[PDB]
Amino acid sequence: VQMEYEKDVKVAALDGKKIAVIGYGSQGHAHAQNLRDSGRDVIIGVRPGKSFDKAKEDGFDTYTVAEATKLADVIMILAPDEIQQELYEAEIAPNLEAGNAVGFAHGFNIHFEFIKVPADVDVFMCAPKGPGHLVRRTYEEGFGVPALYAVYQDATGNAKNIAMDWCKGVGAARVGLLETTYKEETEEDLFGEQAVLCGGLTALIEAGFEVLTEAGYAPELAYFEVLHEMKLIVDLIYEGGFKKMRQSISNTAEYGDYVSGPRVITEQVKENMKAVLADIQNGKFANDFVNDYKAGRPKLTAYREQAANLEIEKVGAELRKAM
Amino acid sequence: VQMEYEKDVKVAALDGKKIAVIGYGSQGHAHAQNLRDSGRDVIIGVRPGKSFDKAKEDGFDTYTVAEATKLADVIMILAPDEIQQELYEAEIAPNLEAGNAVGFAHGFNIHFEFIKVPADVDVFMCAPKGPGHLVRRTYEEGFGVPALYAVYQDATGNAKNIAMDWCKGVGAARVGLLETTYKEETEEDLFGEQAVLCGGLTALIEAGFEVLTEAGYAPELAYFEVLHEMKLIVDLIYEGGFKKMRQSISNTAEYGDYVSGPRVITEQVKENMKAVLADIQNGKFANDFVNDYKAGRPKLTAYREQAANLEIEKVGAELRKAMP
Ligand SMILES: NC(=O)c1ccc[n+]([C@@H]2O[C@H](COP(=O)([O-])OP(=O)(O)OC[C@H]3O[C@@H](n4cnc5c(N)ncnc54)[C@H](OP(=O)(O)O)[C@@H]3O)[C@@H](O)[C@H]2O)c1
Ligand SMILES: [Mg+2]
Ligand SMILES: [Mg+2]
Repeated sequence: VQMEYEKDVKVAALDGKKIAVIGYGSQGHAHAQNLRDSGRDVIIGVRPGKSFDKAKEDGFDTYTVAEATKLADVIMILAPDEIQQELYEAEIAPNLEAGNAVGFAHGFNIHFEFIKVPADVDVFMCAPKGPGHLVRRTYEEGFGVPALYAVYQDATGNAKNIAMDWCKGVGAARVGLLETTYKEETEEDLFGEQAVLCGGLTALIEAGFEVLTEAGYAPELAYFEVLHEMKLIVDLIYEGGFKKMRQSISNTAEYGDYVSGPRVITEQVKENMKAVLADIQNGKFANDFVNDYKAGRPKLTAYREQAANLEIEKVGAELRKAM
Repeated sequence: VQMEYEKDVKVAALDGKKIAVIGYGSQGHAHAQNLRDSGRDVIIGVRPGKSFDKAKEDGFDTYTVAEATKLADVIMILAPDEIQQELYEAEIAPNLEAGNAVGFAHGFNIHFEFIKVPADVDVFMCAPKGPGHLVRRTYEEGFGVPALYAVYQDATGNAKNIAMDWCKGVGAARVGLLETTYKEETEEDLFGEQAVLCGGLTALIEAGFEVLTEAGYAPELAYFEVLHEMKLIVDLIYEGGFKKMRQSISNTAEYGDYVSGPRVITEQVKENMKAVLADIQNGKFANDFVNDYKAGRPKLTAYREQAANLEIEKVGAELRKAMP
């Protein structure tokens, strides 16, 4: 795959389209605001009222989801993944017309087929590689967040151009687009956040914190050693890969990196990651997530309360206040 | 342990002291410049070369290491771990006097006793938690970088005040100080970078990249999902802990974090980390590093050439090129 930019957006397919953004949270506010600034005709569809109000104070024509959908040619669904199916069936599906296009910023519901959009309606995706605040902030600074785009079903023959023009309208084409599929986006995105970015990383940090504090080292000092000082390291990797990071740290640190990294992340850990990937591919994780929501979020409830009680989180809150 | 600030620096112990900074790399430069703008009296000692004349052109009275040490009451050694011992024995040790204070910004050589300073000389530490350019820049902007301080041996009774006043001089007390010991600073610093920050992290990213690419997913896309996107995640944790990060990500991502993190980092991984800590505490890692260095860095050489061949590094350099 080769990276694409504004010059690669052959057709301004959002030209003459009424656009409805559904929802107004992390991604919702960012997409709507960026597209508006880009000159697109954008309305908001959302439930009352604390996303509804902010959207109307931000100057948007704000309707119910059903009304916004009925008015629109292009409908981008930016409600939480767990509620998209019920919301789609009740409020969106009845108000679609042939030739419409439905968009997502993550392929979960379409790929796992919790949602099935009619055959005469396009389904596309623009998936920015950052939360909404960054998607918005970078845009405002004349910049952007790179994005993936994909098409799940192309009824009109215009679906790919709609996806790429959406990317352009939100600023992503300023810095780089990569084409993918709904399957690849969904599976790689779930895997990355689970095994490495969020799950893997927080568990790694917490394990390191436990080993130090259980060994008798001060938690305040341990906080810096496994969390606070991570930002400088990851900024280096972001800028110049492992190469730049390892050039920048001391030879003692670099040698420790090479020797101890493989002691910690072993072949068995890689097999653990393969099991995580398997449950993404086979629909188990997806069903577990949706089933937790349907049951009243009991697992998410226990996890959130557990995470609130972590010593590293208590200590870190105190230290970040003291700085 | 409670964080300390400028109000907790009880004695201006560097008052009237002749301060020599050994080394004029980013670290040496930062400490020296900061102390000068804070109103202290600093000279630089370093071998002849680029740094020597940059120091001379920076306005510092610049000498060799031997002569800077001779003139100074307080000698801060800011050179790489691997050259400190040779440099100390040859140039510094024969020029120390009773009542002097020797400083370090990391405890490796003093803790593992590759260097033994005479018992009528103080040994202290100020260890800012950032690289030289950041220590300088933050100070120039009017704040600083937080720091640990410690004392290994106190002959004069002034060693702790010297350490804390040094911290104050380089701007660290503006933002926060934590007292530690040479042993704990050294062991925690080695452990953190080995098990979590550098070793664990790069190995985690690489394993994830391998799992995706071996399963047939595109490497360019995998680069974003295990490496590029980590920066904003860690930025969030830096600013607001796991809590802020998990608020920003989708509920889908957050649930995946809670469920899958423990499947990847298991009890056995924690035991692996305990083994890493053990080799730090028992001197085995320290000896292995020094022995590799004395032997011409053969392990370091093989490791570096292997790292240069990683697919994620080749794909990544190309993508970062494509994203100015
Ligand atoms: N969050 C990220 O960083 C991120 C990154 C990449 C991709 N994505 C994807 O983008 C999509 C949305 O993510 P998100 O973080 O923006 O979710 P979010 O933070 O939970 O935002 C949900 C928004 O939709 C509103 N809402 C709740 N129920 C609604 C309903 N029936 N009808 C209309 N609006 C409703 C919410 O208003 P209330 O507050 O009043 O409930 C809120 O404003 C997901 O598919 C996600 O995978 C997210
Ligand atoms: Mg992800
Ligand atoms: Mg995601």
